Amino acid sequence: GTSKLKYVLQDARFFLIKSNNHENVSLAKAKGVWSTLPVNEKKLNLAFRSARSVILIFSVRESGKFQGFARLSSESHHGGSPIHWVLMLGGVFKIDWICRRELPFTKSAHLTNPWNEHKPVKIGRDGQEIELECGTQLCLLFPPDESIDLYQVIHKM
Repeated sequence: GTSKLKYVLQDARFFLIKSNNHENVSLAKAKGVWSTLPVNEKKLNLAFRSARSVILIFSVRESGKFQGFARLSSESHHGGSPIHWVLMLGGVFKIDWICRRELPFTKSAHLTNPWNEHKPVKIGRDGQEIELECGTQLCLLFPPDESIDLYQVIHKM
């Protein structure tokens, strides 16, 4: 079903995450964590206090796809175990994955982002915010990830 998904996405905020390599997105998927440059870190922290859900939509550059999307479960924090990213970085955000499946850019060509000059939503710097309705429709385009139970995610909202 898509109903619990739509519930999680209600009045969420959305941010485009651009990764230069698959290694980091695979690490994020396995450990449920993300880290970013401080300009994006501050923006994500602000949004985390501002909305019921803050959704990160990941795309590896030159891959022609999105690799999934996740919901912030924490503000950034420092001092934990060091993640061996393939690389100045900010704190670590804890994330809950909502969909770990891919979506090719060819399937999102009809979605434009008003907060990036209405360019196709695939286009944007790392950290680009995606407007509410564009971001919702983008997440609904991903194939269902039947391995995730959103009941757990809903309780954190």
